Parts: sequence; C-alpha cells; structure tokens
Amino acid sequence: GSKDALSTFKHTFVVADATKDMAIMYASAGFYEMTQYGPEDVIGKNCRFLQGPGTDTEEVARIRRAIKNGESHCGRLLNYKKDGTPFWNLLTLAPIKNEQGAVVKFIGMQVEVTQFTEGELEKAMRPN
Ligand SMILES: Cc1cc2nc3c(=O)[nH]c(=O)nc-3n(C[C@H](O)[C@H](O)[C@H](O)COP(=O)(O)O)c2cc1C
Repeated sequence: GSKDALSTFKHTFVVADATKDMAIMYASAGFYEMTQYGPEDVIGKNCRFLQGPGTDTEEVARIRRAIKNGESHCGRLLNYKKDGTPFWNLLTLAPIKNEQGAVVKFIGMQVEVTQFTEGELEKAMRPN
C-alpha cells in the first residue's frame, strides 16, 4: 500500500535531499522505532549505514542505478538495527521532481519483513 495518503503517525519512510548528495532530511517516527537509531544518527546521513555483512552488493547496485536514473524501485535488502540485529528491509524508492522535471528529493519507504501467517491471511481474505 502506497501512492496513497502518507503521514508519520502511520508509516515508515525517510526523505533524501538530492541537492545535498541524498542526505536524509527527514525520517518518520516508524523509521526510528524500526531501526532503533535516533535522529542524531540519521538526519544528515545516508541510509547506507543500515547495510552490513551479507547485504547483497547487486541489489545495492540496482538501488544506486535507480536513484541516479531518477526511477522508482523496490528491492529487499539486509539491514542492521543499532543493536546489530539483521532484518530484511523491503525498500521502495520514489523520486520527487520539481515542475522543470529535475529530481530534487527521494522518498524511501521501508517495511521490516515479518512472517505472514495462515491466521493473518484468513483475516485478510475473510468475506464481507
Ligand atoms: C530516500 C532513500 C531511502 C533509502 N533507504 C535505505 C534503507 O532503508 N536501507 C538501505 O540499506 N539503503 C537505503 N537507501 C539506499 C542508500 O542510501 C544508497 O542509495 C544505496 O546504498 C546505493 O548507493 P551506494 O552504492 O553509494 O551505497 C535509501 C536511499 C534513498 C535515496
């Protein structure tokens, strides 16, 4: 669920400033809760700091290329919370362009992968 109303009180995202080398300019409350990092470790930084051992170099290259090309993208990447816990991050990226069509910012929406249970599916599919 995206390309739909987005606020911090519900969602996990960050916003990068393309005019400052894609440094994060804003992070939702969910982002801090998910990663365990606080603003002092995030604002002004690049989100690559979440990557670590075993993060897939070819998925990282696909992200880098999508951003350079100004394209939307998603891919699952291994990331690490502040305590060193690995987690799978389903990262969706979307450019933000000005009226001249230049990329000025990127939004990144992260979803920490959790197991989806037969019970949760029953709830999703449960009629009417
Ligand atoms: C808005 C935005 C959000 C991002 N969020 C994450 C993230 O949650 N985890 C991550 O590993 N990389 C994230 N990235 C990707 C890195 O910032 C970086 O673009 C990627 O590692 C590829 O560039 P590099 O090869 O220079 O590291 C995000 C990028 C952007 C632009």
